[PDB]
This record gives sequence, C-alpha cells and structure tokens, in this order.
Amino acid sequence: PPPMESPFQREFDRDRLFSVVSRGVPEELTGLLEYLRWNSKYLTDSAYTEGSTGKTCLMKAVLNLQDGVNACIMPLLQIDKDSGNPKLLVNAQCTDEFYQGHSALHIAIEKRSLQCVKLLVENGADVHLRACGRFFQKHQGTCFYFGELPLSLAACTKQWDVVTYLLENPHQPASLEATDSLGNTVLHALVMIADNSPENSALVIHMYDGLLQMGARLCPTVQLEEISNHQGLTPLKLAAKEGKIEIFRHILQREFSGPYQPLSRKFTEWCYGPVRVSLYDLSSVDSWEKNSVLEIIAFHCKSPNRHRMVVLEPLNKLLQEKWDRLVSRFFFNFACYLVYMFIFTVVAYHQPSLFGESMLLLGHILILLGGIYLLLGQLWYFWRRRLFIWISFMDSYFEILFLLQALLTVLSQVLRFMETEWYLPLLVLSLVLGWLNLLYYTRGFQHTGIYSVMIQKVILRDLLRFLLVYLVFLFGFAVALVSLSREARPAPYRSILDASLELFKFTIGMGELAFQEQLRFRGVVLLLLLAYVLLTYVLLLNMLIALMSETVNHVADNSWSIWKLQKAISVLEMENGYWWCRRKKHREGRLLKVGTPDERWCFRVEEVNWAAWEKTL
Amino acid sequence: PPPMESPFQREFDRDRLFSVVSRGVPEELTGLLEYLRWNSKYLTDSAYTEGSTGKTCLMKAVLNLQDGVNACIMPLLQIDKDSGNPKLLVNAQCTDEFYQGHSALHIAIEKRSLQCVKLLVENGADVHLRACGRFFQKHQGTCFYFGELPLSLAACTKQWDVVTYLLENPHQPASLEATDSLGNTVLHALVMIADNSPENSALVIHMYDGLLQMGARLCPTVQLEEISNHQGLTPLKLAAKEGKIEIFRHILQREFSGPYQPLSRKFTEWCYGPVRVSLYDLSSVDSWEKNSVLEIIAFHCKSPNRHRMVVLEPLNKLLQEKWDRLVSRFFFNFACYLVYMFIFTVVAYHQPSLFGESMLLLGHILILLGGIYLLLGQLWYFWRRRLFIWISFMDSYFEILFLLQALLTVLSQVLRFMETEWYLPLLVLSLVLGWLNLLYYTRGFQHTGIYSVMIQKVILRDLLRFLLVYLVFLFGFAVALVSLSREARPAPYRSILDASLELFKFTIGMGELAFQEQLRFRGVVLLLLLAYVLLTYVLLLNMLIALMSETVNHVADNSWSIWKLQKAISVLEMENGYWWCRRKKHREGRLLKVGTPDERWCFRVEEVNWAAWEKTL
Ligand SMILES: C=C(C)[C@@H]1CCC(C)=C[C@H]1c1c(O)cc(CCCCC)cc1O
Ligand SMILES: C=C(C)[C@@H]1CCC(C)=C[C@H]1c1c(O)cc(CCCCC)cc1O
Repeated sequence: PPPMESPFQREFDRDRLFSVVSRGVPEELTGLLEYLRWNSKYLTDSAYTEGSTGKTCLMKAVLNLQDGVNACIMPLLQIDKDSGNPKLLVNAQCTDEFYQGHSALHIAIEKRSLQCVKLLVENGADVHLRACGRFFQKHQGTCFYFGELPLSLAACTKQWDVVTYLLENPHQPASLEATDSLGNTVLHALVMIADNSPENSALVIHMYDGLLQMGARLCPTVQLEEISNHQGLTPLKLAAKEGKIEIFRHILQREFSGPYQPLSRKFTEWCYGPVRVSLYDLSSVDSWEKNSVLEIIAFHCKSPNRHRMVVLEPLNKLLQEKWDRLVSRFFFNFACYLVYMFIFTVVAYHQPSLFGESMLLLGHILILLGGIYLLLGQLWYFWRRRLFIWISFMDSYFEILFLLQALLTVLSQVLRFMETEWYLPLLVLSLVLGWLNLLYYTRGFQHTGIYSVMIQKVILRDLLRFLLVYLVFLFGFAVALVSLSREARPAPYRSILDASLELFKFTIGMGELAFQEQLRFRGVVLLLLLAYVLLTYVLLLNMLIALMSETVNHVADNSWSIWKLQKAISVLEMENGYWWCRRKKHREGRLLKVGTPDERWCFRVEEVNWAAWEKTL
Repeated sequence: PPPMESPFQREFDRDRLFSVVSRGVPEELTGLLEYLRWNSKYLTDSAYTEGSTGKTCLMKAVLNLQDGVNACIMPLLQIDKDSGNPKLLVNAQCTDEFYQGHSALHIAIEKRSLQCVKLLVENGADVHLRACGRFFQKHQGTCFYFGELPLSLAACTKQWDVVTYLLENPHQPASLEATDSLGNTVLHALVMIADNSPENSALVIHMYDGLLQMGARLCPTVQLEEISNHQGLTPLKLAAKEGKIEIFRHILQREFSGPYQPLSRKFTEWCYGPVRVSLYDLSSVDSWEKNSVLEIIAFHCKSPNRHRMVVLEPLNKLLQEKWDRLVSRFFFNFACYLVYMFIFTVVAYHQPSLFGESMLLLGHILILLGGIYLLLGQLWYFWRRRLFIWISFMDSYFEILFLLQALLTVLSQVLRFMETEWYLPLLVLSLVLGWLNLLYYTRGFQHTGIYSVMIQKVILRDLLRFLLVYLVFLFGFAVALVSLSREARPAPYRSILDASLELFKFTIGMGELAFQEQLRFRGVVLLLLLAYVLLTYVLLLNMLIALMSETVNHVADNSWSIWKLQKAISVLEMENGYWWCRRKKHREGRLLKVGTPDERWCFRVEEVNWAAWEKTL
C-alpha cells in the first residue's frame, strides 16, 4: 500500500505547492491563485493530487503540522473559496482502495490538534464523511477500524474536547446517532476498537460512559444503546458477539446516581448490612426475544473468553433459575435416552444369526423410530444454526456425534431391511457411539460435570500431531520389518498389517521381541526392533513431558466457567422445546416502573458479600 | 421474598402517609392525627401496614433517611403517644415468615445513624426484640444472621458508639448477657458472623475484645464467656464447632495487661532471653470434662480448617503430652491386633477341606472371640457418636472398616457353625480387610504416619468419576465385541464377562489384540479394539494429567497438621478406655491462684523462639 505521509519518499505545479505547503509559509503561496485562473483549473484536479490515491495539497497541509499548528490551512480555504469551483475541497476524499474516503478532517482529528479541526469546521467542512477504505476495515493486517466517521475517530483516540466540540459546535453538529457503511454507530465503534487489556478497557469504558451522558444531554428522546447495525446488533450484543468482555461487563451492570439515573441497568433495590439486592435490566439479555445476548454468547460468539461471560451477574442468576426450571426436563431427556440405549443394547446382544422373534422385531422397529427421531431432531438443530456451523462445532462436539449415531442406526436398519449382511458392523458402531454419547448428559450433575469438563485437558490437535509422528515411525519400521523378514535362512511380520500390529503392541505393553532364528537377518531385525522400542519410548516420554509442561503451569481453573457455559448452551437449546412441541418461553423478571413512563423488565438478584460490606464500612 | 424497601416498587390513607413519610416533611403530616380519632383507628392496624409483612409507616421512616437524618420520626412518636392505643409502635414487628420480628430499632441501627436510634430509645423503644425471621437465620441463601438482637446488630456491624450507647443509656440498658431464640448471646453471634478472611477476623477480634472489656466494666460478677446456648456451647466451643479458626485462635491465647488481666488465658510465667514460659487456661479445653473443645474439634466440627486447630498452642502441647502418656497403650492395642491377625492368617492358611484339628478349633474360637470383641467395641464407638454419624465417617474411615471386618468374621464363624460352604469367601474377605486395617495403626510412628496421610492425595470422588467414565467405555465396547464376535466366518469374546475381562486387561498391560481369522468381521473387531485402546489411552492420560495438575499447585503441606489431627482423634478415642474398662482421666494441668479468689486449672508451655526474641530486642 502507498504511504499516506512519508518524510523523504517521493510519491504552481504539484511538487512546488506540495513543498511550500509542507513547510507552510503563508506568504510564499502568493502567486498560486492567479495561476488557477488562467488555465481554469482547481485544487482538487487529478494533476494536483497524488493520482493513485487522490491525496490533495490540504491533506499534506494537515499531515505536516508544526507542533499541531499550521499557518497555511486557512490560506488554502481562501483559495478554494475564491477558486471558482462549485464543489469544495474539505469534503474531497481519496480514491485508492486502501484509503477510500479518508478526508482531511480525519487527519486534523488524528493529529490531536483542536486548532486545525476548529479552523476546518468553522470554515465549512463536513463531519459525516465516511472513511471506508481497506485500511479502515477490521480483521486485516495493518488496519485501523475506528468507525469510519470523524466523531468516532475523535472518540476512539481519547480526544475529549474534540468530541464535545464536534457535538457542540454552532456550524455543523455531528450526529451522535449516525452510522458508517457497515451500520455501526459510535458506541458500536467503541466496542469494535476495544481489547481485553485493562487500560484499554478503562479507556473504552470512560469514553462510553461520557458519550452516553452527552447523548442524554444532546439527544434525550432517542436512545443510543437501542440502535442496531446492518447485522442487527446493539452495542451490548456487539460486545457479546465479538468477545470483548470488560466493556460487556461494564454495560451489563451499570449504576449511575442522580440525573443520569435513567441510563443505568443495575438499580439497587435495597441493602441490609452485607446483603444487597439489585434490579438488573433484561433489555434483550434473556432468551425471550429472538436474538439476544444469551443466544449470541452461546451460539454466535467465537472467542476464548466466551465462557467467562456466563460467570458474571445477572447472567449467573438468570441461567441458574432457568436451569432450576428445566433440570426436570433435562433428566427426563436423559431417562428417555437411557431407555433408548437399553433397547439398543438388548436388541444388539440378543441378535440372531445371519414370541421372542416378534419381541425382537418390536425392539427393531422401536430402534428405527428412536433413530429417525434423533436424526430429525439433530437436523432441525443444525438447520436452526445454519448461519454458524463452525460455532455449533467448535465447542458442542456432541451434536455432531448424536447426528452421526442416529444416521448410522437409521442406515443400519435400512441395511437390515435390504437383506445385507453388512448391517451388523453399522449397528455395533451405532451402539458404541450411543454409549459414548451417554456421557453428554453428565453436565446436569455438579461434580461429575465439573470433572467431565476437567478431563479434557489434552488438546485434540496435540493428540493428532503426536499421531502423525507416531504413524510415520510405525509405518517406516513396518515396511522395514516386512522387507527384512521376507526371507528365511509361524513367520512373523509377513504383511505390513501384521507388522503394524506387532509394532503397535509395544505401546500397550504386550510387544514381543526375540532372537528369532527362523529369519536370516535375525540380528538386524532384533537391532531394528530395539531401535523402534528406544525411539518410541523417547517419543511417548517427550509427549508426556511436553504435554504436562503445557498443562501444569498454575493457569486459572476454567472448569466452573466452562461447566456453566455448557449448562447455558443446554438450557438455551432446551428452551425452544423439541422439534414438534415448540414451547413458549417465560418472560423472566417483573415489569417495574423505573424513573421516567419507562417501565423495564427487571430481574432482581439478592447477593451477599462480606468482603464488600466491610470495605464500605 | 418481598423486599423491605424498594425505591420504585409498589407494595391519611396508606399510600398518602407512606409517601409523605418517605419524603419526611414534619408539617405535611398535620391532618393525619384527627383522622385517627374519628374512626377509632391506630397506626399499627393491618390496613395501615403492608399486609403481608406488617411493615408499619415508621419502619418506612427509618428506612428512608435523608443522610441518616429524618425530621419526621419524633412526629410519629407524638402521634402514637397521643393516639389512644394501649400498645406502642416501636415495639411492633413484622409478621411475615421472612422478616419475622424485624422491628424498627433494627433498621435504625442498621442504617448506622446514632441520631435515630438515640431518638428511638430516648423515647421508649425496646432493646431486646428478637428479629427471628428466615432472613435472620444462618446457612440459607440471601440471609443475614446477626444474633437476632439490636445490641448484636450494633456489634456485628462495627458501630462502636451505638454499642456503648445501648449499654450505657439511662433509659433502657441492653442486657449484655441476653439471648436470641436460638440461645446465642452476643459473643456467640460474633462467632457465628465470623469468616476466615483476615480483615473480617480482625473486625470480629476487635469487637470481641472491646465487648469483653465492657462486660468487665458493666457486669463484673457474671462471666460472659461461660454462658451457653441451647446446644450447650460457650463461644470458644462455638468457634471450635463451626470452624472459625482465627477468632478461636484469638480466644485460646489471650493476654491482657493491667485491670483486664483477669480476663486473659495466656498468663506469662517467665521469660529468659529466647525462652518464654506461658500458663494457658484449660477452662473446658481438655478432655476431662464431658463436652469440651478437644472433643468438639475432633468429633463435632465439620470444616476443612479443622486440622489446623490442633496445630496451635496450648492444644499442641496438650495433645503431645497426652500422646506421650498413651503411646504405650496405642502400641499395646497394635500388638493385640497383630496377634489377632496372626491367628486369623494361620487359621485361614491351614484351613481343612470341605491334635492339629483341636488346635485349629482353638484358633477358630479365638477368632470368634476376637471378632465379637471388635464388633462390640465398634458398636459402642458408633453409639457414643450417635449424634454425628457423618463426622465419624468424613475423616475416620477406619472405624467403618473395623466394624465391617468384625461383622464379617462373626458372620463367617456362624456360617461355619451352620455347615454352609459359603463361609470361606467371608473368612477370606475378613482376612483381607484385617490386613488392610493393619494400616490404621501407622499413625503412631512419625515418619510413616506422615507418609500415610501424604499417600492420600487422589480424591475418592476423583477416582469414582473416572470409574464411571471408564465403566461406560468398557461396557459399550464389551457388548460391541460380543455382538460382533457372535458369528464365525477357543472363541474370544463369547460372553460379556469374558469380553469385559479381555478389555480390562489392556489397562494392566496384558491385553492381546490380533487379526483373528476365526471371526467373520475380523477387520471390524480389530479396528474396534484399536479404537478402544486409543480411547482408553487418552482417558487414562487425561486422568493422570488433570489429577497431577490438581495436586501439584504449590499448595501448603497439610500432612503434619492432618497427622496431628489423626493422633488427636486417636488419643481422644483412647482416653475413654475400652468398652469394659472405662478409665478415669487426668485433670491435665496444675491449679493456680491467679488474680481475683479465681483459681484456674492452668497448663504451662515452655517455648523458645529465636525469631520472636530478636524482634522484641
Ligand atoms: C529403554 C531404555 C534403554 C531407556 C528407558 C527409559 C528412557 C526414556 C530412556 C530409554 C533410552 C531410549 O529410549 C533411547 C536412548 C538413545 C536415543 C535413541 C535416539 C538417538 C537411550 C535411552 O536410555
Ligand atoms: C497409541 C497411540 C497411537 C498414542 C499413544 C500415546 C498418546 C496418549 C496418544 C495415543 C493416541 C490416542 O490414544 C488417540 C488418538 C486419536 C484420538 C481418538 C479420539 C478421537 C491419537 C493418538 O496419538
């Protein structure tokens, strides 16, 4: 990409004007103006910009600032005012793919100079110009997405007085409910620029609260937190989706006092010594609405801090009371699945060769009904999550296996109907997958669920890479053993499968090595087996030590948070009912008149904290 | 539960009075008083309270305070004084199950306002009213147990001047030796509200010492630390029972100087450079009394800090000299049990088929006598601990096994008397349990006892959850292997027991997998065995890594403290003698005249500390 400003890199005439404005002498510009009258030219023509981007001369003026001061910018406004052009200069943007839309007010705000932005919009510059280049889009290397607006650029770079001036100027008041070409307003942009660093979280929380208060002062009828982008997300939902937790935590529990009391969510109902009763707001933070923060946290967000967002209140108490409401249906589902797997096990064990036969036919048609029921249920589940199939796959890996087992038992039943003798491996693989999928329902109990999310420390990629190295080793020594044991002076290592088995048996502790005098090269085969044993012993040892050093590092125990996330995913998948009885969901919380006719569907938590009471003591 | 105060939630007329007292304007109340004369009503009637709880208007007055000040509370006292009622208002309580007994003095003290509580009890309010609701009982969610008294509420919320005023007012002096409806006095309540946080421990120690000194000043004849609740526990015993260690540690070793010298327990006998000789008090801190702190720490408390309470003095030296007195009886018991197990082993090994026979009959009747002796001893032990059978089971898990082995050998002897050929598995299981219970007596030696309490890192629940997952795996693949090996083209995996064995043998390193050409689906059975081996290898690896990461975290070594707790449990179970020779216990310590005619059964420790002497240097 071309650089915007470059102190020694080459990109009136063009170079003469660019050098005299890079210095910025206001009298040495004299002699330019009449030169524009003879040729009927303007300052925004393609011969007077950098023809690739379109970076005009005033953009170089606001780029090169003498300590934030430039004496030549208002000369350029006088020249463009009396240059005969219908169109302006300050509204003119670049045209390259990389800096598409990047005006000069963006540079005047970026350089943190109140004087130049004041002298720009006091002399008729636009404040809504969208800098929409690829440099200004997120999730790309060398990028800066600030929200594609001058007010969002002033907000995302901490410049307080430029925000208050841009909202409180008599020339052009910037729309606090404006948008970019992505749909994002300025609070969306503060959410997008946030990280999980503590100081950046403090900066974005500071600018968010201050901008929300100025929205109360300036535009009190509209509500800024209820505006959605082109994906239909409020800034709370955008903070839940893109994984920024600390601004999400700050928005979720927010208490203000006095005139800014209406734009709080954590109203305090009462207190009594150490007990404190708060009334949180469930404005789109519950599963009653279609697209809300619970469904976005569970099924839409792709981030590793996603399991920490169900820890914090009111989401803890909301998910806890939803789970207390639905734990009877969870264990009813588990009992139905246990009955189905008992039918599967008794049908498979008592299977005939290739009254009792009638009862087994009853069992077989019950298996086909249960299989087509689970198959339609899992297909409906994957159709509901059709937008994000990689977010139904990254964590909840049992919804793949329930589908796979149901598909395999339906296919095995139609292979039994179609006479084929290859149905019994499919029915057995279905039975194995069903008894394995029985361990999905261990979430509902506290301690075994905590252990079942604790028993997955060893990373699946960390296993597959070891399987790659071990299969290289086993295959190399397998072809080696068969091609050395091809000749003689039963026969071991006769085929590559039998030698692969006899080399794999060293890993399970059943491997036999001997000085087999049937072979001709018995010393070389014994030395090669010894080399295989030593190499795979070093291999398994290095895997054990490196995996233990990756795990045992005093890292924070996640198992309570991931267990609460798994129960949250389960209760949100369960609240829609089945695929035939689509039930109606409780509007959780009581509707309370709070402040001003603003009635909110509030949900009270009643929490005690002896440490917090004794420090407010 | 209904909220007590709620700033925007709806629960003269009732609403008019409630709003005008929530503001609190004293002149705008005028016009209420005559309205009570015409209808012959009062202020405490059910139409003038919240009819569910009974929250009167003055409770709303003391709830809504203008910075701890309310100008309307004494107007309400004038109205109730001249309202013609026989009964009062300030004594009137709520009547809901949740806030049962919660008067208005409790709110006046809770809001930390000396003015409102002064204007209450200077105008005739009770100070002994028991707030006994379910909100005010402990061990429940959203609860605050402060002791169900106004003085206990002032003490448990750090308010120093309200305590000194409530004890030192000329209107109604609060009884420092009062009680709730549970038996607890105020020092009991300070024990109940304590935690193991350091700052809360400092707060409860500060209020405890100050309240004890004011008990010396106000009520010097009675002793506040000798008052027991309805379970019969002093506050030292309540601190030992409910597990609060730091207030227990502070009460146990307490030194004061000067006029508060009589209410100390750690009197200093002498010092000589680094050696320091102290005279601790054994007022109910020894096993001579029936119910004391040693028997409560060992056999009554249910807490994980229970093993740290035998570390600290004088309990360390007391248990050490008791163990030096009783270690000969401990190893006499161990030698008797070793003789009994040698008789059991020689009788079992030389058992006949289904002089020497007479000697074996002598051995059999010796086994029956030893078995009925151990059975009666363990039944007497479980009858003595009949109140807390879960505290004879949570730590001391050998008293279950001694009972089980004695019961099994008595049952095996009566099955040999009753001719039955099923006696020999019971006698063998008794012999196994007896040789296993021989490892109980390893407590008496220092280093092997420290190792035997060190060799129990792996949690029993952490094993049982792995056993659940592994049994799911083994059962699924067992029915899979038998139903695939049902057909052919000896026979392996013929039954589910034999396949369960041949799959369990992979875990001990003896499992055989081969390309068994007797079977028809030999490739599917080999692939299924390979899948079982890989899955259980990942399973055992995840158990090992997760269990090692749970254990190896630089946690503090408990093994000395739990070894001292095990020796304490042993010496307290041994000091009662056997179930036939119930011996008399030494009153440990010397009776010394200390201060004023207050003779205490003191026990001196003689401890050196080079670090403590050099900082007092
Ligand atoms: C079974 C042996 C002899 C031990 C057993 C335990 C451990 C992990 C070390 C084994 C061992 C190797 O497994 C391999 C070598 C030589 C490395 C070969 C690669 C150049 C030495 C070596 O002591
Ligand atoms: C014996 C093998 C091949 C190694 C030996 C040591 C370690 C713990 C890893 C084993 C192993 C699995 O035990 C399982 C897989 C695949 C996971 C199956 C579940 C999808 C790969 C994988 O390298």
